[PDB]
Amino acid sequence: MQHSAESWGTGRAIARVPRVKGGGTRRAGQGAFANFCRKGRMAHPTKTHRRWARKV
Amino acid sequence: GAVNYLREIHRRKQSDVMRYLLRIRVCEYRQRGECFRVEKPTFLERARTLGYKAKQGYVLYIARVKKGNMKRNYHNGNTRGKCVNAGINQIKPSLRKQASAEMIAGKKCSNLGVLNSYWVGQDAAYKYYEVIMVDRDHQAIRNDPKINWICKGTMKHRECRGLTSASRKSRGLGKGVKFNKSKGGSIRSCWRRRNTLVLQKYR
Amino acid sequence: TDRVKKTRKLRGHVSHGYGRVGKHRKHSGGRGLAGGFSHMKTFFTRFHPDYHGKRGMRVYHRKENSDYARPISSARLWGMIPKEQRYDFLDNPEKVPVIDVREFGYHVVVGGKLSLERPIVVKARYFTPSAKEEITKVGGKWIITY
Amino acid sequence: KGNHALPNNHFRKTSLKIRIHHDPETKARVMAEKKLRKAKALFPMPLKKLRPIVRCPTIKYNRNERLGRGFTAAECEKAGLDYRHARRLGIAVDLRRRDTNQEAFDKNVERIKTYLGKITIYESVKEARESGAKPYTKEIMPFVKPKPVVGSISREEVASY
Amino acid sequence: MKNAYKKVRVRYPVKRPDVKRKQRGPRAETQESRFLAAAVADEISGLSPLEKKAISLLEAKNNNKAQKLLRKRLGSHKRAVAKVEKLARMLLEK
RNA sequence: CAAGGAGACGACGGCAGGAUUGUUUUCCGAGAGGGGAGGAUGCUGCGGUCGGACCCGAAAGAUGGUGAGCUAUGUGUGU
RNA sequence: GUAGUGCAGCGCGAAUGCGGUGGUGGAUGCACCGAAGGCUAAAUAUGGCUGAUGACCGAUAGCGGAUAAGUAGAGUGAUU
RNA sequence: UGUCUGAAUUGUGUGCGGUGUGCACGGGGACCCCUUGGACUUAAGCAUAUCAGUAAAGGGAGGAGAAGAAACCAAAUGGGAUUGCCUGAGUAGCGGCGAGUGAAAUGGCAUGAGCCUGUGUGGUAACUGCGUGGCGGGUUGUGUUUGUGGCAGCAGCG
Repeated sequence: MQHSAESWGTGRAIARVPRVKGGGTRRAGQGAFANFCRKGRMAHPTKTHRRWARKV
Repeated sequence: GAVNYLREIHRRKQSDVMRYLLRIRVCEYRQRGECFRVEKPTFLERARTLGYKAKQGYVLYIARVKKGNMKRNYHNGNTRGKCVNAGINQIKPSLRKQASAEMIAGKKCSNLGVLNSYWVGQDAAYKYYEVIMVDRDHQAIRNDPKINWICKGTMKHRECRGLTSASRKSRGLGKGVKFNKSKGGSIRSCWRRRNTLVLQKYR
Repeated sequence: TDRVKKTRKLRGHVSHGYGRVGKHRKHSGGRGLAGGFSHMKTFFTRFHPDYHGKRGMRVYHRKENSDYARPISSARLWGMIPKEQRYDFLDNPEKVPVIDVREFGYHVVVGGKLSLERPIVVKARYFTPSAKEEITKVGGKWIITY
Repeated sequence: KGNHALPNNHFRKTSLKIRIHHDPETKARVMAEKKLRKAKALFPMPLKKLRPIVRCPTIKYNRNERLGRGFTAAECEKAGLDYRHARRLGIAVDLRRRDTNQEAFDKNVERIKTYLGKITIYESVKEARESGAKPYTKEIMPFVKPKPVVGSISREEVASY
Repeated sequence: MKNAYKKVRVRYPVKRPDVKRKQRGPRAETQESRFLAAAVADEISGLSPLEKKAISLLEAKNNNKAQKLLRKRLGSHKRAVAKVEKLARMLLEK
């Protein structure tokens, strides 16, 4: 999630996922943030406050 | 005692003698500038009850403050939000004007430390206050254990953090059930504890 | 064992149990309890008809430690004697127990029949009229204590 | 939808925070080493102070006793002592409390005399080391309350036991 | 407490002891130095304008008009009665 | 064509199945007044609510900063 | 905080066997306390650094970054 | 040891002296204290309300900070400084009495500790910053001895 990505909207003949800003590098214009994009985040990230122990 | 007689006189502000001395000395202050030095105390016995001594390393300054409501600067009153937040003209400041005067005198002498302050007069446009300050680098101060506490590191710029008597007055501290919103030490640390959820490992 | 999980059997079936025509959307109907006087009025009528409106006097700061008055029934009053001293009383049928409910956490005495035909002494705050009849009917007597 | 109790779960603030200590077994035993290290830095003196017996306030807790904060200046004086000198002997003094009961005043005077007979005075840490004095981390003479017992009379139940 | 419980109520007998309590207020062995300092202050200083205008209402006889002028300008009622008691005794002495 | 890719997790309540133990219960009423009647603590699953809340998607709103090397107008000095 | 729970501007402005408080505005009993000067360990919070651990990931995963990575490159610039 | 720079200063403000000699400024800012202060969002619309005195911005500190020794809580046979956790309790209450919002005392634990001053002699300031038996301050009021000794501990190196 370390980008300022934004979607381009419709009207350009490509799908609606948000995309990296800039120029001059192959990262520019690729998908970001989504769980199905290369280098994205997990749909439901794992958290530290799940229950690890149980009571007998 | 000698201090009993001076106390009874200074309490009767506005009685035929104090009304003469107030007009004569406030005419002096109006000819000096925004913040200036005085050599002896104006009200000698009120200054000694607030902590002043006749010793090297004690200093007195007088400062004025401008007397009214606080300012909000939007071009023609546009505040860029909802109508409950669009008031311009009758908003009152959060601190007292006696604490605003300490911030003026504490920047002018950045090498000293503020101790207390008190009222000394008034105008149509200004009020005047008398600030007591101490030299944290003099050996006369660093050597005696009645004022020595102010020379350590948590004691720098007490009047910027709300630790003098005038600025303490606005924090909302006290005893009993009429002061529930400051338990823990201040308003913000009461907020934080009550906006936290604590869980045990075994739950 | 114990029914593993619904998601494990839904893999492969489109729509995951929520229907094709009506779907699984965001908040269709409003958040929390919205609509309570308009389109959810049938909900409150059928299940929670006493929820809205005011009803009563409103005491600021009720004081609960000073109003504690926990009751107990005359019908027990004998199983309240601790386990050690109980057999001492049932074997010698010529001694009378003196029981003070206040030392076990009770304040008021109400209730029914005394469970045995022997006298006793009972101290408390406030016996009710029916408790007074059933303690006197066996030959015991009641006392008001602190 | 459905017949359920109306829910009141408060998670509408993004500023909320969660807090969990994930290893309370190592945290307890790190605090017991701190507690045994103070005890042998105060070595001869036992790290806890003698406290009085008091009574819980309202009508709900009326019949229960408890350890309190400190003794009063009159309780210390009648036990043969000055409150400036009781504080050098490991006794806690509270000058806010007031004296209004004569039975409770007497239990607390005898609690002091019992404690004054179980302490030994020396002149140096060397002597106490050589006499077998050890460090103490517990509390001095804890209060425990007794069980409820049932009285017993015999057929004299008109003189109102 | 419920009203039925307050009727049959029984308290514990306590046996109160005997020991002196605190002082609570201006001490009785310093009136001489407090009375002297206040008698020097009224000779030195004059009178406030509010006390001038209130002894002229007591001057005629108007103990009521003076009573409402002092209650409006001192924000209390217990205080305005204690002040028209001092300003009446300073006339008898005067 | 290959690989990655979406009802998992927390809090509070209910019910079902299961484990251990069982000498369990502060009631009615706005009040004033009146007055005896098997659960508790864990474990797994499902339905409900608030949490980013099954995954991806607006036109907008606010706080704090950058630009007159393109272009527009005024003014100093040249061609 | 319900008829100030607390704070501030402007104006008025106290007392000395006296002053303050008791979840509804005011009165009066009884109860309980002494403001408007100063300092004070311990038990509590937490980026990063260093030690010790783990039913964690195994090169499209894991930090953006297992390599001369905030580098090569892009933008007048803030930035990316 | 550290070229030339950078707060970057041969400066600006200010204390003590009377021309000597000090101090402040910038960096960082997770956590802490003070100031200022939104809108998205929820109410299936929306204006009080909510999000929230939260984000962003600014000023000032430390290994923690802030708080703190009753002008308290209460209504018993009374408790007794501050700070943290469980219960009390999603309760008393606030609220287009709508959506929502929301304490505390008592009881049980952890840790426990209390002090300094503005009215100090008059048979003589009994006081101290600088200096080696003196100068400066001070009666509009100063009042400040002492640890290569002991006791307990913590880390590192070979």
